[PDB]
Parts: sequence; C-alpha cells; structure tokens
Amino acid sequence: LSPMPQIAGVTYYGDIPKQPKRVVSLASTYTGYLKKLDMNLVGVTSYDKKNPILAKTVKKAKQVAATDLEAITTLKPDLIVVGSTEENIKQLAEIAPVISIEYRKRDYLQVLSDFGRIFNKEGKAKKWLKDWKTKTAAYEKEVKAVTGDKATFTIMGLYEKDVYLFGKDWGRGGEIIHQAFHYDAPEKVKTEVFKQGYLSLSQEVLPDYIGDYVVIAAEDDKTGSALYESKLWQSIPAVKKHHVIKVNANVFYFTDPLSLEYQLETLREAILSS
Ligand SMILES: O=C1CCC(=O)N(O)C/C=C/CCNC(=O)CCC(=O)N(O)CCCCCNC(=O)CCC(=O)N(O)CCCCCN1
Ligand SMILES: [Cl-]
Ligand SMILES: [Fe+3]
Repeated sequence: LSPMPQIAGVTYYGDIPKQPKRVVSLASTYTGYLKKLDMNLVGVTSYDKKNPILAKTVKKAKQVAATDLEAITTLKPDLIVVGSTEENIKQLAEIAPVISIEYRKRDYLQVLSDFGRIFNKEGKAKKWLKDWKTKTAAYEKEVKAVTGDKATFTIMGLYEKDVYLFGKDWGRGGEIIHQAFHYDAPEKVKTEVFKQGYLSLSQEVLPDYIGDYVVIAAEDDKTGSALYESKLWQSIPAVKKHHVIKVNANVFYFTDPLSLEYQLETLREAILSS
C-alpha cells in the first residue's frame, strides 16, 4: 500500500497500491506527471491523445472518458486518477482505488513531488525538479537579456469563438512565463485574472490587458483569423512590434513535465527570436 500522505487537494478512495501497474488517467492535468514517474498508463483522455508530445508516450493506452465505465472496467485498472469536479467519482471507486485531485491546491511542481511521495518515486521527482530549476534559471537570464527584466507578458487563449486571459497557473504557457521565467503581467491582468486563474473577455477590451508581449494558445491556425485581421488588434503596440507568440493549445493547454519540456523550448526560441 502507498503511504497515502495528506496533501492539500488530494482525496483517496480505497487503498492506493504502493506500486500501481495499470493506471487509468481521466484528468489530462496529471497524465504526463504519471508518465514522468514511469507509471504504466493503460487509459488516458481524448486531450492526452491530441497532445502530440504526450501522445507519443501513451500509444498503447486506450482513450476513455470518465463516463465509459464498462471500458474502464475492461482495462482492469489498479488505480484511477481523476479531477475532483468529475461527477461520477463514486462509480469509479467501485472499479479501482481512485486518487481525486482538486486543481491548483498544489502548484505545477509540487504535484510532481506529491506523486513522488504517493508512489514512492521521490527519486525521479527530485531529479526532474532539480534539472528543471537549473534549466529555467538559465533560460530566464537569456530571455530577459532580450526583453528586459521588467517586460510584461499576457497569456491568452482562443477557444471556439471566445477569448480568454490566463494567470500564472492555468496552463497556456503561464507556468513557464510567470513562474519559471518570473515575468510580470500588466497590472490589469494581475488584478483581474491572477486570482481566478482565467478570465473570459470581450475582444474589444483586449488592448487594455496587453503590454510588452502576448502568448496566444489556439487549437488551430484558423480560429483567430478575424481577430488578427481586425483594426483594433493591429493597433496594439505588442502586435505592431511583432511581440505576439502564437502557440499550439493541443500541447500548451497542459502543465505536466512532458508538455512543459516542449513549451519551455518553444517559448525560449520564440522570445529569443522576437
Ligand atoms: O488542467 C490544465 C490547466 C488548467 C485547466 O484548464 N483545467 O481545466 C484544470 C481543472 C479546472 C477545474 C474544472 N473547471 C472546468 O472544467 C471549467 C472549464 C475549464 O476547463 N477551464 O480550464 C476554465 C477556463 C477555460 C474555458 C475554455 N475551454 C478550454 O480552453 C478547453 C481546454 C481546457 O480548459 N481543459 O481543461 C481541457 C484540457 C486541459 C489540459 C490540462 N491543463
Ligand atoms: Cl507551439
Ligand atoms: Fe480547463
């Protein structure tokens, strides 16, 4: 049995195995963390399958939704990992031990060391975290030599017809930009976005929320066309200066180590080349 330590936002259902052999991940947030710790994933989510970086590592996993109870049963999990807003966690715990995680109670780094403790893989957690810290510290110096230490970044996302701003800890590059590289956001983003983590926003007020640089996640090229062509958008200084960094949401949605490795390199390159 896993020691099952008390962790903010972690709820255990049933007896978590010390060394799980057959894991179903129903929360894309965590899939890549489990992969980093070399857990055997036999089920993953549709978002995991559409993540081109993570998808390479879980080709053998079946795509399942939380509601696919018969499919999850057939996979014979000894562990299921879910997000706490899932509506059927009671049904899932009847199939196998479940770890339920409430988002953001622990930070993107702490989540790894937490799993390290649950699964007795502190060694792999520690190793990755040490190297992440070193690498991020070095890359921070490189990007800030180009942007200046006080350059502001805004994280944004396009989803269907809606526009969002994100904070330090809701994916879309925020973890890297705001935590790993310690970039400030514009005052209005700190004030209206950081607490909630995300904010749905009219395109008309975007100029007020963008300073030196903006990172934009979208699932494809076409989604933002109208925005980018618009007078208002092209009036934005950061836009006028080609300080816009367009990234692939299919990977940038994520906060896991595997996804972040790609995001780090991508953002380093985009900033250095600005
Ligand atoms: O967990 C993360 C980063 C934070 C995040 O987005 N989460 O959903 C974490 C769990 C949040 C608690 C549940 N809240 C909701 O499900 C409300 C909708 C939601 O997912 N949000 O992220 C809120 C703002 C975004 C709404 C637009 N939808 C998307 O961007 C789809 C990707 C989207 O937002 N997803 O959550 C699906 C893919 C996520 C890949 C892993 N990334
Ligand atoms: Cl990208
Ligand atoms: Fe989300």
